[PDB]
Amino acid sequence: SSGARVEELNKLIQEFTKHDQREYDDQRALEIHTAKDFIFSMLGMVQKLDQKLPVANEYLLLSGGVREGVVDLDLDELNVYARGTDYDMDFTLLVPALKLHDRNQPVTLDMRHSALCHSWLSLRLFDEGTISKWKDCCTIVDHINGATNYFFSPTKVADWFYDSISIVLSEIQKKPQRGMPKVEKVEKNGTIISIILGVGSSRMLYDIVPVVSFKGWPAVAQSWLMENHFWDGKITEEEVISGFYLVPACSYKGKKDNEWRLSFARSEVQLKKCISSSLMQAYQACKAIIIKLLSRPKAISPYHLRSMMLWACDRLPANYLAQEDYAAHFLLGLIDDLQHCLVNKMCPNYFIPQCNMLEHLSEETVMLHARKLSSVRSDPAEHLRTAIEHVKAANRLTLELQR
Repeated sequence: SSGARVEELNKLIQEFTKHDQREYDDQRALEIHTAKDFIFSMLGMVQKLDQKLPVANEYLLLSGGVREGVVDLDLDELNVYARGTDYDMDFTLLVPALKLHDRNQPVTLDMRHSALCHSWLSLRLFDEGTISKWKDCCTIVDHINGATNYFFSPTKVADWFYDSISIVLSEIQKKPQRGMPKVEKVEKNGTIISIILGVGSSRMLYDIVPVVSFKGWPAVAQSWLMENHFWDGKITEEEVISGFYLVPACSYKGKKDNEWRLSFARSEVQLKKCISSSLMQAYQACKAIIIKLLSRPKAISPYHLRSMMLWACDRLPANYLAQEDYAAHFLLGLIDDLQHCLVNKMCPNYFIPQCNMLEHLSEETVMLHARKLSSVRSDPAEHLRTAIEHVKAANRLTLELQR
């Protein structure tokens, strides 16, 4: 009976959730806060070194690392960090290097050489102090006629952001080490700076990302404001559409030195309050299954799976999403969606639906993942049973170091 197959997945999804959820005691909670406090003070000292970072800055801390697909970043060409082996808890931190207003969108966002969901950032119309403050981090474009333009470069900013962190941390290393978190690793992986801190028994991974902060909602995502979504009535619209980000990632066509990617990372944090726990549990189970065998050569990012999980919140009324016994049906629905998107090489962005997030995949690689997915679809409980063992093994690796 197919009802017996549903109960088996419901049991495995519930068992997977038991070992996947992070529960910290009072000791681990202080170890995490001490590491976060050191990161925040480090960024404060980075602002004191070069007066480039804003004096009044607002960071965005997320519970997962970049390689876990928490933000729309290009996960390819990123070295792999294993939980329990290299870190015990992972985090990503968006550090705004610039703060702009809603009125500054049509005059600073240059999207004439960029695909959808991407843009250049023109600093031409800023005051002379800001232009001179970021002149070394911009792509200067001189013209025979017309004003010289300054495009905020994601590459130059990342190198400066990494050098500033390296300088601040190197000075702290000279002074005696008492009460300071032992820095396990400092690496510049593309436009991402990864720091592993050792505070007590646990190790913390922080993927710090240099970001451009914007106030208001993107003009290219205007249509997303014109339909009633699932969060309508459960959370206030002001908390969702109050701002967006520019993440240092380019499209497969754009210029790596000039192009940013629009990120709705803080809109999704507010939307997580409305997503049902059952659909969320199936998402975490589906993520632990596919990202293993669907990562090479061109990985399908967990953010691609997060978008489909978000798409499933609107196309689907709250009734079927509410009942907890339908967790197996949610996991299979995400697998069927991950099949349809691969077959047509089409995965629309949840906030900018006309943006295809799979246009960078070749026809060969997307067919290979579709054949690998058919083996997962035919036996979803077995791939989930293996994913539970990978989480239990990582939970004992972290515990062995804490013990």
